[PDB]
Amino acid sequence: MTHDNKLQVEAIKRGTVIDHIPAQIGFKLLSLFKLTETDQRITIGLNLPSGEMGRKDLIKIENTFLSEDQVDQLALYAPQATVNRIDNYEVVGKSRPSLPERIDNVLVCPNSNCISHAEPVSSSFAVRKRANDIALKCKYCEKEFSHNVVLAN
Amino acid sequence: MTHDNKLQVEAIKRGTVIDHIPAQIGFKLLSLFKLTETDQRITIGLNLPSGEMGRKDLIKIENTFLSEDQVDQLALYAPQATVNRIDNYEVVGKSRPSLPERIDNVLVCPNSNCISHAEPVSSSFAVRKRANDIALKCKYCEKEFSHNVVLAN
Amino acid sequence: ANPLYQKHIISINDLSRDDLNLVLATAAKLKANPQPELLKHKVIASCFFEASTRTRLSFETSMHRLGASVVGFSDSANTSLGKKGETLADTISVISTYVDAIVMRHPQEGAARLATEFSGNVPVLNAGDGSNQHPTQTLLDLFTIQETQGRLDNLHVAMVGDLKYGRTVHSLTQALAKFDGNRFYFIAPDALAMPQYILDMLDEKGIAWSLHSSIEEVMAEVDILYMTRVQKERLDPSEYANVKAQFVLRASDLHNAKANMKVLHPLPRVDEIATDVDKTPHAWYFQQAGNGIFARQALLALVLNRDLVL
Amino acid sequence: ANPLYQKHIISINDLSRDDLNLVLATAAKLKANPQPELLKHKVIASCFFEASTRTRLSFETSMHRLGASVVGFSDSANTSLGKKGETLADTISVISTYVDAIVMRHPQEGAARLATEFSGNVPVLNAGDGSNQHPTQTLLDLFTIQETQGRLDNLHVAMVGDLKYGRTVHSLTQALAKFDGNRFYFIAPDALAMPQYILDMLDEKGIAWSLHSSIEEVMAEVDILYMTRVQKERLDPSEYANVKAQFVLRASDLHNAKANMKVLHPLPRVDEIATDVDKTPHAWYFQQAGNGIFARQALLALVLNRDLVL
Amino acid sequence: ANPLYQKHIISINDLSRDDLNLVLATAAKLKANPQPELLKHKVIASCFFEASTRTRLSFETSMHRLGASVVGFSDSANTSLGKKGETLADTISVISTYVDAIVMRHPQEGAARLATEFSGNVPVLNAGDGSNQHPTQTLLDLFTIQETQGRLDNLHVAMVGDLKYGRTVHSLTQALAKFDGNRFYFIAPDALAMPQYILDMLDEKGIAWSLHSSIEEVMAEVDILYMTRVQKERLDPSEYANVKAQFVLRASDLHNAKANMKVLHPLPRVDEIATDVDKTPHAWYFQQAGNGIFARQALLALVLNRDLVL
Amino acid sequence: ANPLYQKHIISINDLSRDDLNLVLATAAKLKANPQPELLKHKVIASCFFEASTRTRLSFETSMHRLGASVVGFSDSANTSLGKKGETLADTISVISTYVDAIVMRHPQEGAARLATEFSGNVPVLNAGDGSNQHPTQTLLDLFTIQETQGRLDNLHVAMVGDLKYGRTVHSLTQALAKFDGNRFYFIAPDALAMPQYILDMLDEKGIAWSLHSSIEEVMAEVDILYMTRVQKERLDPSEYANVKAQFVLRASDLHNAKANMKVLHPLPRVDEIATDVDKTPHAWYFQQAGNGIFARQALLALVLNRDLVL
Ligand SMILES: Nc1ccn([C@@H]2O[C@H](COP(=O)(O)OP(=O)(O)OP(=O)(O)O)[C@@H](O)[C@H]2O)c(=O)n1
Ligand SMILES: Nc1ccn([C@@H]2O[C@H](COP(=O)(O)OP(=O)(O)OP(=O)(O)O)[C@@H](O)[C@H]2O)c(=O)n1
Ligand SMILES: [Zn+2]
Ligand SMILES: [Zn+2]
Repeated sequence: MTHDNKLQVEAIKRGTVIDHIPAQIGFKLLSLFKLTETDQRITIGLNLPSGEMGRKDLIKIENTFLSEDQVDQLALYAPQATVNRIDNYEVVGKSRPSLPERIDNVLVCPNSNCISHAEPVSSSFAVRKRANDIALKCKYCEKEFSHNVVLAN
Repeated sequence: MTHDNKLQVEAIKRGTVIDHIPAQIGFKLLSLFKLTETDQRITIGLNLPSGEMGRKDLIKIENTFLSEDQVDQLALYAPQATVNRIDNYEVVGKSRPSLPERIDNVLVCPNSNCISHAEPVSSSFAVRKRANDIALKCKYCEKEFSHNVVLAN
Repeated sequence: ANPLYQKHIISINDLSRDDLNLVLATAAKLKANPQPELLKHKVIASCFFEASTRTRLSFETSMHRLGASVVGFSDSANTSLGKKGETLADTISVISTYVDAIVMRHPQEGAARLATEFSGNVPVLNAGDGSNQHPTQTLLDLFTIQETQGRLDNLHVAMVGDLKYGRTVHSLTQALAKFDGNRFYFIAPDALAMPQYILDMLDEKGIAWSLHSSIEEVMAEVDILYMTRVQKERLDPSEYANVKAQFVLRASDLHNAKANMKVLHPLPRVDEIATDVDKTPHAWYFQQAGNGIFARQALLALVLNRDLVL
Repeated sequence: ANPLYQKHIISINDLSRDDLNLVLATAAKLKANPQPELLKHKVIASCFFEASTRTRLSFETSMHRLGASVVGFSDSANTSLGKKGETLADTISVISTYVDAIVMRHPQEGAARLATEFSGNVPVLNAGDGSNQHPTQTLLDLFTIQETQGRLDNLHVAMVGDLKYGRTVHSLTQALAKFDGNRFYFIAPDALAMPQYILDMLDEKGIAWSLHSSIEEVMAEVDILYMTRVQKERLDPSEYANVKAQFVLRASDLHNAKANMKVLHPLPRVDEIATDVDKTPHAWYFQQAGNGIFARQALLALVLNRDLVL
Repeated sequence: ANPLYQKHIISINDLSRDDLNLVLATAAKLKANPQPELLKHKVIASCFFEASTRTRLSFETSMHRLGASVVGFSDSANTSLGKKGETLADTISVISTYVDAIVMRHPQEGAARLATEFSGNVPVLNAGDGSNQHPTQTLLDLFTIQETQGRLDNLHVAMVGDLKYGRTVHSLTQALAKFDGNRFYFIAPDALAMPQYILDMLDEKGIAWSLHSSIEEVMAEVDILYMTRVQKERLDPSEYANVKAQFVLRASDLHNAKANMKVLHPLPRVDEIATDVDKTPHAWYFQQAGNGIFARQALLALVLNRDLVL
Repeated sequence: ANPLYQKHIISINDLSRDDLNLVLATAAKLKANPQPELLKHKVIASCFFEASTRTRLSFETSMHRLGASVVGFSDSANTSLGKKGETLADTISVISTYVDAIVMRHPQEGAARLATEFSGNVPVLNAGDGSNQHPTQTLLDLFTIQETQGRLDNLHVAMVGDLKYGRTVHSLTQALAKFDGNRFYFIAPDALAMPQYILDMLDEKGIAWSLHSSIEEVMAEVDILYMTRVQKERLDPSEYANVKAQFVLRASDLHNAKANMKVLHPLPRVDEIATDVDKTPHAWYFQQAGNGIFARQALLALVLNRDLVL
């Protein structure tokens, strides 16, 4: 009950709870994946105590079942985040992010001569874990970069 | 520690609560005023079922007291809001935004020949003429525009 | 022989309603059954003394879809004529000595008409003379109104943008006034207003027009919404951006547009029509550009052919 | 319908071995019996937003040897598109409204691929996009290896020159790795070395390569010697001249070349292959350029034709 | 020290009536009793990122008649700084370690104000920034109005030409509205009239103004006639040539003018003022450019000298 | 006379450690006690055949703070001399009859040394010659290193950026290798590393150097961090954007730096040094450009004055 954790818990009835968002990625995830562009209840907690995994963030989105592909997207940012669907007051599926086939939209080509910068195009990168890193190849310029070069920019 | 619930979430030990944020301005405010770069616990309720607006947004920032001038930068986006200041589970302060004389950093001069676009200076606009509808003058190019025009882009 | 046989298409003010309909009925047939060898062995000159790629590539492609050969230049990148001091009268008296029609764009107004005094009877088709005329852009716009609306009369046409300097809005207003019962709505910033001589002509013909300052005052009633680009050179940086830059169509403004309403724009559109408008069924600016092929094919066919069997 | 029917030829990494052989077998037939009216009535756009004369004149000549009409521009000499602020998406949505295929060169990488999202189903053939791809130069090089060597596998291919920035050596290495048992010898100055991603791909496919610093270490074994130009901009004046400028072939170095050995060079060659090499039977750079005609003719034929009877 | 001692001179808005009077009082003493070794050992930088020969030369001759040294440049399509990637802030930050004062003219508005935040305690003086401010022009106009009329209050001032975009006429009206009783007549083509902001300001202070249509309409009451040049580009050639029987000044029009009426023009005067006006008593544009020397000497002397007894 | 009295200042190679110390000793006296009429009546020519605004302005402000006169030019795509057919030797031969000293920057290497053979006994000072020498930059760097660190020996100096082609970093290493005990850390992209000649020299003297991969690797031991700009053109955009998590400097990276560690940059600094470094105590690039004045005053004073007591 109290060894504080919860306090009068925002237990939602139906929704997705993204938990273990590893501190500071919490806000990225909202902006990047445009999760507040809805009319349903969100409750966000940032820099929560989670003594057991340091500090973390947590988004709870009501009556929304963000999934499969949508979940895999977050792999680049919050690689250990557990999504939990809820249909009637408890966990009815807890899903981990797997690195996807492609990352669309969100991401920018490092290549300043890549045509994707001046044009009405959605970025797209082919994802490939060259065990050590993840290389990302641009759809357009077909140049390949360390996921760290892309995620800085 | 007091019985939260989420429809109107409860009590932080000391900090600021910006309540009666229009709706869809809450995340705009988190983005713009970089309220997120704290290690403090932030709790945010989005699209919530209450005070008359109907739905409204709410941000609770424990252990930070922002005020006087900070509360006033909130006036162009959330003028209806109240900024509660809390010490020891009690609202020792209840403030509202009022139009400031200067709005720094947050706006973008709509005049494309303005020098402010390219350079390591912050935007700054002199503000004037309360609620019949606000004109903002660039510090640099000295062109006066309509707030809805700068606020569009 | 058809009325346009061997005529110079210099100005819209020279073409009658009947002339306009004959071109538009021919465009509709060539769109329906091609005639790819009709102008076989004809050689046509495409002289663009001022560069205009969009227009040149349409004119030449439609010359190529009827079997004609093309010779010519795009200049405004110093390709040698005008050097020494060759008058345009002399350039055109030498080029008409070996081509069967001249298509021509030039920076000064009146240049195509003068070409006409020196070409013998090689037809001159005007593809733009300064801020004066552009017949072939009005012919394709008209064709696109006709083909999507089924008529050229009883239309509610809104013209939005820089109405003062857009040479195409001026001409399409003169052409539509050849027809009956059309109603005009002009939506322009104050500095880019539709000139008096247009307005005065509309009044003298008993045609209805009105000025509005928001597209949503008129959306509901409108059939053709013809948007123009404001050139920011015509205003200052701050003017352009200040209040005046709301001659911009977004998809949301089309909420209550009639099911038949079409958005037309001669192009380049830079930002007055937002990208999300393209997915709407009302976006017809690119299909309008495709129609420049049949209106330009029809004019070449009618001008170089005595009798056209269709 | 053949596999390439109505495909976009954007990158070599998209064409399979089978795709590569189908093009090369068609090139061999068109070289053997012409088909000068196969693309009759087709109109093709040759948009070279970046000028490249060599490539443009081959592409258009091979369009002309199959009976197609050509419209288009060579720019990099301000011919009007890009003015006002016309995005490439919009230029290509208007040009695909009247041509049957777009051939296109552009300075930025990725531009042909984007054209593909806006062309409807008018095929886009890439003739160069920045430092990314050039499929039609690799198709003609391959055709010239095949035709002189009789095979595309079991080859000993040496690549000499600037291997770091030559976009054609990178692509021909990717294409030849589609085939079996080829061996690569790379001879480059240290600053112009063949990138890791190429080398890593070769390793992962089990293909043999080695670095040498003199052509005469390898002359004896070599079948195709593919030379590139060092751009002195890529080095400084003194670097270029210092030791590093010995990636230059003279006739004397060919002393012991196999009788079948061929010297290939995309061109311009300025001085890396000396003039006296031209009289040797091994000089094949110009015959290679002649073969660009049949490889480009074959791609246009396969892309615009359902069924090709040969 | 004096009120302006090492203060930045960026906008006329920023200088009170008393500061304007101090400048004009000093300029009259420097005109009377020269002090050629007053800024001896100071180095001023003349950074004209935008070229203006007459403004640059008036300024450097001011610097030199007070004995200062000059380093600087004018960048018409040339000369390194700013470049691209080189910020204005870093140019200033570097040049304000070399010099004692910076006079600069730049094409984007507010460039002089941005400079102020990087020059340390080196003063910067604005010689023009886009369409915003040009304070040293206004100072010399007022010196010319004070020296000819004897006062700066209770004047009947006529302003003519492009009132919409003459930067000098926007400034002169602010400035003259800090003194009392002035009456303003604004004669413009309505495509080119006073912004409503100058006008809205003028009414909050209670100043009298009227808009007229031709100078002939106010000739008789007027003390200063300030002509501005009409910008050919912001007008169509055909409206430019159409405006009434024009708004240009000829000596015939002056036959009515008050004996102390003066024609001022910031220059150049292509055709709005004919050659015959040049020889009337009322012509004062060239004496107005000579007073530029005395106005800018005064500003430099006050900025760089603490106390100045003359 | 002093050792440098009317001696040519062409290469740092040509100046001993003692001469470098004499210059830096003088510059500290001229910085302390100005002598503004020291070169009174001398005329220096500022012949910038290659434009460099910051170098030209630092030099002319040096000439003027010592009272000299300046005649000269900057030839970016303009101004007659050299022309074609007009030799550099004949330009010098003619200008060395007019002036007392020649400061010149030219694009081909050795131009300053060729000048020396034609200037008679007029001294010439090199302000840059192609990729060879720029001695007055090195003199101001060493003055900035001596004034901040207190000595020029036993320093841990880190050099970063394009070490292959920064002319300033080749010079600074020669120069610093005339003093004792200096340790060098060279952090470059391996496409852009120190030439083996700088390195071979350094080992013949016994100087210690190491090559590192990121500044984070040496931050803690370092006294001078000398950043150089990375030349976009000599790199592919895609390798330029790929290098690690970069080699740019941010204040976060400085959290480890020694209290007396200083960041120097010859400037411009497009993006290798962020804006936040500008406000740390370690930022010293703008003070480094102000010391340019004192270094070049010292060289001019010593060259043109026989004996100088200050
Ligand atoms: N009625 C419910 C039930 C669960 N949850 C949320 O869903 C998440 C699911 O975690 P759970 O399986 O209930 O136990 P945990 O150990 O927290 O799961 P994990 O292994 O991810 O830590 C919790 O954060 C909880 O807040 C909720 O909001 N409402
Ligand atoms: N320790 C506390 C006490 C109050 N609150 C917040 O403070 C806000 C408003 O304060 P309060 O004056 O106590 O309630 P109201 O009277 O409704 O304030 P108002 O009328 O201005 O909305 C509430 O949203 C509540 O969440 C809080 O989070 N923590
Ligand atoms: Zn890319
Ligand atoms: Zn501004």
